[PDB]
Amino acid sequence: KGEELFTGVVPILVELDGDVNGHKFSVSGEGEGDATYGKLTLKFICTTGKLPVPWPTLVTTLVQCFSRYPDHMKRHDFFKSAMPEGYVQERTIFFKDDGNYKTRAEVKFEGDTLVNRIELKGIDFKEDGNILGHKLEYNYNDHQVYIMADKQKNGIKANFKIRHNIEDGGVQLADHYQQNTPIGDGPVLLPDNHYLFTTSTLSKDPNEKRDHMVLLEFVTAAGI
Repeated sequence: KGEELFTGVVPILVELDGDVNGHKFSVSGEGEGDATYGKLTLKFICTTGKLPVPWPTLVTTLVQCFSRYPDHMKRHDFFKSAMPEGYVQERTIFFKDDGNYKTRAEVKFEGDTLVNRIELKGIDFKEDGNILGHKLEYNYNDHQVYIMADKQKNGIKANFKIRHNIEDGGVQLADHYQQNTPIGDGPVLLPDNHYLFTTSTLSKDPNEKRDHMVLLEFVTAAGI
């Protein structure tokens, strides 16, 4: 079982390769997750200079396998059971009245490290819109993720809207669509529908001079 891979604290690596309106960038993240409580702690750095988009627009993109599934559901855990070969995660994120991100990631074990490796392409952005103009507040409004099995692709899908507060007033919608499929060929748990509930806290490291995001996340799964 891939589920056994998550009994203790697990090192996490994130690597993101981005391109938004031709503005190219890289982000690296490091930390650890504990699926027993469903806690993640990570620090992310824009390794290429100034991040050309707001940090909060990347949070969703930057490991639902760390969600705390209570043991009446350890049979509905697609994400952990795909491990260690892992799973592909694909999204299109539509920023209302602005551009969209398309993301492809592979989440898998490498040695003892859970690695989330992402390619992101963003197109059609307004150069002085909320995103490329950096007009979004540095905070987070989490949303549940209603996960639905998809027996046609041996995978899962979900659609949800994320709310980004705009510094000058009002809210910038980020409309998420998501599909995941296993990377291996072994059988995988297709879960019955359920929720993932998330609480994100974004902060800064006072000693960190580079552009960065400290992120602390708590995540649990629930049925009905």
